[PDB]
Amino acid sequence: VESFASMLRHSPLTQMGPAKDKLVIGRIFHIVENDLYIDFGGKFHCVCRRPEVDGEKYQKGTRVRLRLLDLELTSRFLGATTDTTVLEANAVLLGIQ
Amino acid sequence: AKHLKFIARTVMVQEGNVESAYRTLNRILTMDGLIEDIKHRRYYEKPCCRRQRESYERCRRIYNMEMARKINFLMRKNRADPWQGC
Amino acid sequence: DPPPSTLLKDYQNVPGIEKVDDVVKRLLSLEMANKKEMLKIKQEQFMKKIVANPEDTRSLEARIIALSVKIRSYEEHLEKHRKDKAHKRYLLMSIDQRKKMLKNLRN
Amino acid sequence: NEDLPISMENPYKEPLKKCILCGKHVDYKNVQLLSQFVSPFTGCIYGRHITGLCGKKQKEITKAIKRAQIMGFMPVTYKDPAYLKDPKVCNIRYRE
Amino acid sequence: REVLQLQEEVKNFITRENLEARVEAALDSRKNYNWAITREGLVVR
Amino acid sequence: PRYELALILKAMQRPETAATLKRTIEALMDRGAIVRDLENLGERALPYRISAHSQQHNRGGYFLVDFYAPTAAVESMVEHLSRDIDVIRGNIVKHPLTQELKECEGIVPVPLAEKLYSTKKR
Amino acid sequence: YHEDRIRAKFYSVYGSGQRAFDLFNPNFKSTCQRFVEKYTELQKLGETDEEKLFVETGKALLA
Amino acid sequence: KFSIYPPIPGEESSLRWAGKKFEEIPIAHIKASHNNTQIQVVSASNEPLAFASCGTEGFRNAKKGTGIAAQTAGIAAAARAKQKGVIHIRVVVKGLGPGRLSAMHGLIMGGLEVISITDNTPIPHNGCRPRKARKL
Amino acid sequence: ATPSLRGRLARFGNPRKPVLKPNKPLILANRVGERRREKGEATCITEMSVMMACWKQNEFRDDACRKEIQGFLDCAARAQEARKMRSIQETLGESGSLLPNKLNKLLQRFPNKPYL
Amino acid sequence: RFMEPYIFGSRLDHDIIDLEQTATHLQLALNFTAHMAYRKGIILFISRNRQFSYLIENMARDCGEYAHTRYFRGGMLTNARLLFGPTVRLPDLIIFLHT
RNA sequence: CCAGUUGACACAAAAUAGACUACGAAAGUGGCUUUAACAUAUCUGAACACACAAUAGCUAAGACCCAAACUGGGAUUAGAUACCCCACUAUGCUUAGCCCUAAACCUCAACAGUUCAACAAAACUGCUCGCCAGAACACUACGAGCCACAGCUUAAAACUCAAAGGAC
Ligand SMILES: [Mg+2]
Ligand SMILES: [Mg+2]
Ligand SMILES: [Mg+2]
Ligand SMILES: [Mg+2]
Ligand SMILES: [Mg+2]
Ligand SMILES: [Mg+2]
Ligand SMILES: [Mg+2]
Ligand SMILES: [Mg+2]
Ligand SMILES: [Mg+2]
Ligand SMILES: [Zn+2]
Repeated sequence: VESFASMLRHSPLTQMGPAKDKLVIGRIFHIVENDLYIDFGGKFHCVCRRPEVDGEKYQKGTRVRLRLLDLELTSRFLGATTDTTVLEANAVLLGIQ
Repeated sequence: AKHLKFIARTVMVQEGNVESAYRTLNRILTMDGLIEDIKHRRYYEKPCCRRQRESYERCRRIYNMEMARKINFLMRKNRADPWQGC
Repeated sequence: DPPPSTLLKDYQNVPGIEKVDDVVKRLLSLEMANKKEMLKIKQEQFMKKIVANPEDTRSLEARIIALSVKIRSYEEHLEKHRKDKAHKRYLLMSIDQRKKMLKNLRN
Repeated sequence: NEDLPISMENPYKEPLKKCILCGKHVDYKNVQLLSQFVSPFTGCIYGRHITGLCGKKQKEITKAIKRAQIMGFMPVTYKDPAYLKDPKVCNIRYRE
Repeated sequence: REVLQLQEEVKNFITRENLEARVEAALDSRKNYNWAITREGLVVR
Repeated sequence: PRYELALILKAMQRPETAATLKRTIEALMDRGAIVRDLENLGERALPYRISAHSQQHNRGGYFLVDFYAPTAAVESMVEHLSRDIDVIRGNIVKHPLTQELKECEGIVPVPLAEKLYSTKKR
Repeated sequence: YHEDRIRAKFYSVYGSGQRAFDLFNPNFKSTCQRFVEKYTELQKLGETDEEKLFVETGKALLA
Repeated sequence: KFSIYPPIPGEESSLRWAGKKFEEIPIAHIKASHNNTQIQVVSASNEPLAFASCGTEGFRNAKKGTGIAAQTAGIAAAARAKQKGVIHIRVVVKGLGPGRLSAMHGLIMGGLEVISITDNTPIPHNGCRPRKARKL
Repeated sequence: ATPSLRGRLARFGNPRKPVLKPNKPLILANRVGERRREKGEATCITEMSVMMACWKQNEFRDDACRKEIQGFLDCAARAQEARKMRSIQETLGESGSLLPNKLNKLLQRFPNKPYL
Repeated sequence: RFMEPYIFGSRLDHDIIDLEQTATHLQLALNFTAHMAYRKGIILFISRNRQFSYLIENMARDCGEYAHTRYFRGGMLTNARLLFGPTVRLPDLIIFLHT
């Protein structure tokens, strides 16, 4: 049990601040049937499919750069007084290394 | 019988493509509501009924916009299962 | 019955229109405004003639003078274009408020 | 003290979200400029959200447009072919 | 300052140096702001 | 508020229009109307005429007479304008160039509906 | 946090976050994170002007 | 490419489409409705020549408003116009009904080339008030 | 996006005039519009009409309307095929987009949480 | 509503919970679960989100507890006398892994 | 005078923007120039008075191509002052002698505030006047007020009963 203030201050999710146009690198947390849900900390992980340019290096423990765009994805529809979450992020993929 | 009618709602046709100009005119009538204008001015509708119909049209437009937004927002999941464990 | 042609109440401390031609002063005198100018004239005159602390429009006596000026303005407005019932009801409510304020004062 | 969450002055503030009239008052004495916001066939104006303006903004804009149409500062029935193309000010809903 | 600005602008209205000539120019000459605009603040005809 | 006149007439000779404009300016200066600028929108003319009632205006000019009236003279000015002959659609205007639209900065986000029906099922 | 203004200035004056961030292991470090840490170390104790040190660090990292 | 606005002969014609100005291209006034049509093909010199109906074929009931009678009348008018020379025309439409697109297709198939649909439908811009509701 | 409806509400708050008067329960759902077809179509009859016209202009048999007779045959065939293709694609199983039930399930994946 | 006391703050539509409260809750819950397993306390796991059902089931296998990461049919705990035996000790502790 | 390109006579009617936000105690409104435009900002305090008219109507009339109350002639018609086709008379725009009733509903009063019989416009208390605690008779006979003389504010008492009403 160390200092609670410093630990709450210096943290990855808090150090990255408001994720917006930030190239983040990470690995895949779980192989998908035919997708490519690559993780990278933050609050959620991106969602996409395997790219045509080099789509084999993606392994459980790799390092591929992302873009991080909208880590919330929510919108009050019609009468839903609350929000409708999707647990996604959706970001433009760059490549490998 | 008042002004030059060759310029009022006179869409040009290119290469005899009357279908394109006709489709543009129909889209104009629909969006702007000129067909609706004719249908509503041809005969009378109670001002109470008119306001109720306007409110119903606003409600229908809101419903259609929300449906389109929900479709465009949830079409992102058109992929596959994430885990497939339970 | 305040005077018709006078000087501006707000533009009183401006010597840049006193020693000038006619149109320059007219642009900043009683000509381009409306009945509000006559209302301000009446307010200033009655405040200088009655209360010892003019230019206020907030205190008790100032509020009463403002209400009286508003009633006079509504009367003068109804003097012309009598085909307006909304303004008639406005004047009726103004007279009711005048009665209420006078009663509260006397009591 | 400093390592605790303290509400600051709320950074990441975008400037005045201006729509199109950032600082250029459109003139109501022209053909091309006044017809840009009007259809060159029936004299119709585009929606409020289509132009991206606010409430009072687009309200006064369309009021001035109708004033120009009526008083005689712009042709309402149509537009002269002299002023051909029009910049993409209001997202045209037809033809495209 | 506003009164001084108005006094200075009064000379820019219809001074005696441009009375009949001004009417002649208005009846013959041109002086319009015929300029189109786009989504942004750009000048174009 | 301020005023603004846009005298729309035809291209009828020239000395007659000049004399009429001179007379109008002299009358406005002698009465109590301050004239701002006497600009002009060229020889522009709408491609379509007017549904007149009681004339036929094809080609005409746009002689502006940016003037400012006090209060008890708008009717007299309208009468003096109607006293003319060739007029498309005489209609005084209120100077909108100086002060733009009302006080409004930019766009604001539209609020969402918060609880419009009872929480049950329906 | 106090680093909000620092990040805002860093991303407004210069480009957005272009460095690859891991964010898996705790208190990870890279280049932009190292710059933020250096800024926090140089803050406060400035008073005069922090833009000077900001531009100095930016030019040292870029050239 | 190709301006959408029609250059009227006054303000302003500048090209010669197949050696024919805008005024040289006559009009094709048609009364499009659910009942019948009154075609009118003008000449190059601004003179009417053609005029076909629907009941003349043999029908007299609501069958005249169908597309068959409209197309036949359009073909007859196109033939009457070509008898003296017209070729180009300006399609017109007045009202709504099955004879709207059918008349245009008939005019197109009658050998006449269309270049500008100068349709002038009856759109009373805030004029005649509405009448009592009736089953249309 | 949506029209103004803050003050214009028939509630105890703002005593303004209500604008939106929804006769139906304005509550989102997870079901696409109703499926429908066949009511007052009577389409694809121009070929048959021109064939009948050509036959009436001549006599009864096919002598100068071979083009019209083959057009009528092709029109009947294509009309049957088009009715079938409509009832299939335009109603239920499509080929290019998603199906009605598929879209309904996709919307149901994330319904709503109105009870907070 | 009852989650506001725990939710300390937020980071742009992202709630943050105090670490001390979560640590104390974890300590208490783990102590209770351990002292319950000290008497064969049948612990029951639940996780229908499919996020980590595999790992939860593997951990339950490695230990002596059980999991209910599948559909809840006609009463699995309130009506466990028909679908199962009559004398069956029901779970005395349920650790909702993903409620 | 049917389809109009070169034009034509109404106290009409607000084509998309009207998807906009307002005042008025509430009626009430949207294509334009001008006169005058938003009362007190502590609340309430007359259904024995000053005024509005929602829409309509009696009397004196002006008056808009454009609408119907009186309408004729014909699908259907067994029996149709409506339905399916033409327009028209009191009236829609204007000044006066007038009942001011409504679904003048947003059936939810103004201020101080705080956090579910069922249908649901969420719950909890103070302040001011109004309401009733048998229906049909009883938006009525009769009485009081109105220049209404078919009505308006109030508007009761007899024989019948287990009531009656609303929701689920
Ligand atoms: Mg309903
Ligand atoms: Mg009270
Ligand atoms: Mg009282
Ligand atoms: Mg009334
Ligand atoms: Mg009538
Ligand atoms: Mg009549
Ligand atoms: Mg009117
Ligand atoms: Mg009453
Ligand atoms: Mg009512
Ligand atoms: Zn703007």
